[PDB]
Amino acid sequence: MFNEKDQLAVDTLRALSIDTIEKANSGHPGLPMGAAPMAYTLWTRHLNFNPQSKDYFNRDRFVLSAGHGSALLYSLLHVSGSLELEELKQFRQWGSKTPGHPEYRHTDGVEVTTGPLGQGFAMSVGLALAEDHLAGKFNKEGYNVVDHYTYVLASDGDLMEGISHEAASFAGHNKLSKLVVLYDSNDISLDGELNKAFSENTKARFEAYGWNYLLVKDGNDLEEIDKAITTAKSQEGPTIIEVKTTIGFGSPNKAGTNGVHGAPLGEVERKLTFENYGLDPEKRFNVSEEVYEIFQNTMLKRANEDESQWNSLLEKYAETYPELAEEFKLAISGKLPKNYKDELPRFELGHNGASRADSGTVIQAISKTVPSFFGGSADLAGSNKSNVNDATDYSSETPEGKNVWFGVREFAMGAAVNGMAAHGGLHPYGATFFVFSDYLKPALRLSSIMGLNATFIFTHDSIAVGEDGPTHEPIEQLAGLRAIPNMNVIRPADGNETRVAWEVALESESTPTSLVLTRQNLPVLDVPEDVVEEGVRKGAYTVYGSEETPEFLLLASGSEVSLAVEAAKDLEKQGKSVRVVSMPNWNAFEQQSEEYKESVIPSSVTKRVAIEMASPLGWHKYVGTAGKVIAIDGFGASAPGDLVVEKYGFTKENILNQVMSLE
Amino acid sequence: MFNEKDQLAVDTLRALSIDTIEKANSGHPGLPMGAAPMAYTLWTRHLNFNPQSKDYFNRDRFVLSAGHGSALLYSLLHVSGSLELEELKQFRQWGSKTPGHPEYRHTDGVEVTTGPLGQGFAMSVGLALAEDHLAGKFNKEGYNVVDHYTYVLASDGDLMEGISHEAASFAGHNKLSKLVVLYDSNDISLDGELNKAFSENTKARFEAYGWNYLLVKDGNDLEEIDKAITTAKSQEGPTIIEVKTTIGFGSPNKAGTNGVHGAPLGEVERKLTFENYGLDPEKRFNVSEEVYEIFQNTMLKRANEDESQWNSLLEKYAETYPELAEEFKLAISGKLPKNYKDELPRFELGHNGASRADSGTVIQAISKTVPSFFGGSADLAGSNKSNVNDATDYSSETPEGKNVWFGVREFAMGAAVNGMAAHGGLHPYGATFFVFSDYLKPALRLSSIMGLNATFIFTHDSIAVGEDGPTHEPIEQLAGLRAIPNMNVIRPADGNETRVAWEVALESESTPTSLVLTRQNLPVLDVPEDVVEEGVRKGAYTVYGSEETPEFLLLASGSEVSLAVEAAKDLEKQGKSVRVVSMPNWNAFEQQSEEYKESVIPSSVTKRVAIEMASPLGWHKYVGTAGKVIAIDGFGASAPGDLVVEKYGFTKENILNQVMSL
Ligand SMILES: Cc1ncc(C[n+]2csc(CCOP(=O)(O)OP(=O)(O)O)c2C)c(N)n1
Ligand SMILES: Cc1ncc(C[n+]2csc(CCOP(=O)(O)OP(=O)(O)O)c2C)c(N)n1
Ligand SMILES: [Mg+2]
Ligand SMILES: [Mg+2]
Repeated sequence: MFNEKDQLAVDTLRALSIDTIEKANSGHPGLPMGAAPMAYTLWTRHLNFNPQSKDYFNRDRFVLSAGHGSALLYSLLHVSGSLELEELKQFRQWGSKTPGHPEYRHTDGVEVTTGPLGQGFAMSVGLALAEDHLAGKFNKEGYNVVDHYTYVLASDGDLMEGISHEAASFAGHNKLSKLVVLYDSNDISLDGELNKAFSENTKARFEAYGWNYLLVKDGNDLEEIDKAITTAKSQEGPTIIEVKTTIGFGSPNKAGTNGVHGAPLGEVERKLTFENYGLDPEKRFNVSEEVYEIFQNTMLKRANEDESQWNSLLEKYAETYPELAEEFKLAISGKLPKNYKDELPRFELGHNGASRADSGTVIQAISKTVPSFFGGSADLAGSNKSNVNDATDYSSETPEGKNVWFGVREFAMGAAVNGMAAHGGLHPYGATFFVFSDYLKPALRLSSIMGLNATFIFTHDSIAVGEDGPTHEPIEQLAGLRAIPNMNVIRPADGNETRVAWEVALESESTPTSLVLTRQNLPVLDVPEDVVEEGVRKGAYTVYGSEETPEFLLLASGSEVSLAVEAAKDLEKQGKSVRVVSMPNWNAFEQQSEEYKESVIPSSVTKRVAIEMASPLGWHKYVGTAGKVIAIDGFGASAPGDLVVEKYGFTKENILNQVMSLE
Repeated sequence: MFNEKDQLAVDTLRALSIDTIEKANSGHPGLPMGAAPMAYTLWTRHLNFNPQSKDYFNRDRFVLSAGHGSALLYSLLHVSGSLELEELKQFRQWGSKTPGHPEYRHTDGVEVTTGPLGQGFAMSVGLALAEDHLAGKFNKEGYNVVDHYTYVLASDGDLMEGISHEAASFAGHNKLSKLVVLYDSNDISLDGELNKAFSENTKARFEAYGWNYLLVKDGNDLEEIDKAITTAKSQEGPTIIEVKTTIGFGSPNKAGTNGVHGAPLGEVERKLTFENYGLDPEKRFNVSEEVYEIFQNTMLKRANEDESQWNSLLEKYAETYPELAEEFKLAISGKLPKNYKDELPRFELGHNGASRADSGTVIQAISKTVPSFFGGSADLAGSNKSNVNDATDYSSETPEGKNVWFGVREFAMGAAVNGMAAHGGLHPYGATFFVFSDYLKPALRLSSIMGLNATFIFTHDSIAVGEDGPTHEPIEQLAGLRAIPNMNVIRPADGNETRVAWEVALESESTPTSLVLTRQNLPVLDVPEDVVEEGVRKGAYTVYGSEETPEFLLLASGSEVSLAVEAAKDLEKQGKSVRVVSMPNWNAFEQQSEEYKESVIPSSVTKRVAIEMASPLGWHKYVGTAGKVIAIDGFGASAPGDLVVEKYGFTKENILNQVMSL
């Protein structure tokens, strides 16, 4: 079913990609040269996607995990009627809609921001996860309201990365059938031939994960690829197709070598490659009207008709199942139920609750009030208290279940939460220990680059963890996460603060949120509720004292705020003026006005002291030149948590000694 | 042959672990109880290890990747004579040599610190890699001076982690035949049963990696395990042995559950369990002298004879290959050849070079002069310029090769560098892009906790990468690394700074070093070489000016130092006093005398300003309440690198405008 016109379209894509890279004198020709046939077959024969109707909720989700092949994607998006030839001509240039690695929200049709290898694949696992769960919740007899595939195009670097192993295990265990991977196997990487570091059977590996495997012997044979995709679509497990291609196909002097991977060909080699393709070298950025026409008559019309039929089905779904239809529209919009906050827990004085336990209570409330809430833990739900006890577990037999068992796969869990957030219809969260945030720190960065409403529960935040030792006690993680732009790192001081931090995490549509929680019982603070909501939303607020300019201004976060307050009292009892300020979220505080910033932390107070059970880094911004920081400068210790905390300076008397000794 | 005395030994190990966890009211009984037979078989019958002579270089290296089974290890170390019973009676207590997870250098005979899952397994891969490379370099005919095995005890969680996939791929591709993994397959995890998140075929997976597979069906059958280990030692690839064990075996009511995984048994269940073991529930911390005798007659005698033969073989080695034996001993001592730095590159005024290129020049000198240098890149050696051009690539056929090809395996690479540092005899190094330093951050943390002389080459450090875009352009990595205790993060300003940075990196016997290098060309500065060598070592030094208190103190790291210098000059000819300061390593500067710190960054100068193409976080410590931080509080952009740098404010004119606005 493939003609010479189809080959003309394929080689047009290749020529376009390399003219783009040639103009920029920057880019990666190899993968776009080698993958153009399978990408063409996918887009024109299967993919239900219109890059113009970029938000069709039942659209197939295609992800290019190999971000360095961005040109190909852009070329595709141009011949499908969403991206101009001028943006291609402005490749890797300032302000362009065609950045070097594909970016979400910047280019229409780019579903997730890719580049860092393996992450696109795991985010695609997350997208398919969201698909299965939403279908399990909403679909009825003859009302397949959620039914679409998840396609990903990956390279050798993707499968050399362990996050691929983690995500593929999770996908095969839960039988995510609508996930299809197209693996460009070119036996070449950046530094040379793949047989220098890689030698393994993708077949046996992925069949051991529970996957289906298909081998395409010639990546240029469009028919073999088409059959592989169709079979993969009719199968019960996740499926990977190892399309065997030659990197830099068409180039005589640079094919099958590392040189074509990430360096421009040059006009000489581009000329010879064009000769091999049967295209005019002298004409640049040329696309035949037949090429545009083919995409118009195949993918675009098919996607339009799928969207139209889905809209009709939904109009009937609203009549037969009205409540579900309203809830589904609210889910797609990402809006939260009105007055959901009104059912969130109120903690009263005399309560001594760990931030993880109070988070668990709030989560019990959120699963009831917000039907889009979805997530789980990395085999630490007993320790993270991230389970909904009134809900079932997600599985192949129970796709509607609202608790996910990610397993000891934290990086993949983060990328999966990111893919779920990119999919839409869900409010996703993932849980682990704060000290193991380091495992998924790349995912977090992508979440902050894309601006995903993903929430990351991190418990066990300090040396108060205790007996589990320095490997399990965080010191430097808060500062690293605070350094990530657009990252809400909220460390609540008590249960009420935890509730408001959850509210921030749910309503933050453009900002990912890490919740840094504790395992030790924290004291509930006598700050009225009004002030807590406002102050957690503004990052830092006064919890004790009325004098804007005092002798002593004590800054604290999380487990320390109560301690700070205690110290304040003693200072007051010896004729010293003092104010105690909680700083749950530094990001929110730096978003506020200079007036509020100087009302909470006047730079006029020279004796400013901060107290945190973490690294000092970043605190001298808020204490000044003549202020002091009481923190942890080394690693932790294996001993009961109270003892470790006391030995590391965080006792009221040592704070008093430090504060009174200062100037 | 296995007597009932061997069974008494195994059950004494179990009882001792249970009692330690009971007294601490903290810890994990499950892995001790279930894997005591296999640990006993390996330690008493195969392991050439004396915990008392913990530094015997040809010892068999054992790693417990399942740190939560700490008690078991401690019990072994107590029956082997290295650890006192009174230490086990202080499990997870302040100042004890028995912390909750195994800690290297804090307890005798713990080869690496574990607890974080998968990292012990990958560090074991790195240990075996060091073994093979040292054997390829030093072993001669009849002089097998490096010939020992690397064993690792691992759990289900170690294999769900992707670092395991990476490291096992590396080990199967490179035929690390002397690596044996014992996999505790209890089909149970912390949150519950393994069938709720995990369903793989370990045999198919690891045989796809290029590994050998063995299945021990009865985890309590010591002879099955003995035969498994003998066969694993005889095979030509890395071997995993799946040992099917019941988690918390011997407990009537808690066995086969996730509850016995991380909670003390309780005294009631303890009594019932001791009855199943045939032990007296009244006696606590009771080891029969038969068990001590078994471990004395087996592992200790054999390990000491092994070491005696090794010492004699080294004495003969020194006669037959003197120079090579002296180099072997210097490598074991962890020392550097004297006057090595004399052969290191010198860059002069008018040199414009990227930190990766001058790095590579230095590296090409180091490998020639420092014979213990070893490392490679994660498929970026062409970019990082970490390749030793005069040398061969490491492989199964050429284990003497000094260039390692890790592939796209950053976390496994950092863990392998750490294992090499632990092994001894190597000066291991790693290389990738700074932005992907996050892929190996957990390994960096353990490098810092353990105090390993590891060196991590991080190139492409700023928004000057350019067209690759925001996901490949570092912003916040510098700050997250600088917060890691015991981590030397060095950002050289020119190539001379890069040479001194490499010297510090190699001479840092107890602190790991991360080198942050630039893709774009940096100009060489007019500071004299002595000032560079002193200042990079002291972490901060003045590169421009003479007045201790000027009107303006410019602070910078790397690419912007020169920028600051130029700005200073213009500032000067608008009638101001300026001093420009380079801060390549904060860890070194904080380590100095306050007198020096005030001489370089005085608190008396109100108008202090920092210029660094990274996050602001951490810089207000040095610019004070009234200073300014010119940095980046957002992500990067895909465009020609110079254009990104200029659009992000890092031109001389924007610095002058903001500085005179202050
Ligand atoms: C985690 C990560 N490490 C490193 C890189 C840099 N990088 C981009 S492409 C590449 C080569 C990997 O080869 P492959 O993906 O097989 O490329 P192909 O030949 O198909 O173009 C590398 C190291 C990256 N993007 N992400
Ligand atoms: C990276 C990381 N994530 C989580 C933990 C904590 N944790 C969760 S499950 C688990 C046990 C994994 O081994 P498993 O096979 O479940 O152990 P067993 O049943 O033999 O005790 C650990 C240590 C950890 N130590 N490191
Ligand atoms: Mg490849
Ligand atoms: Mg287990």
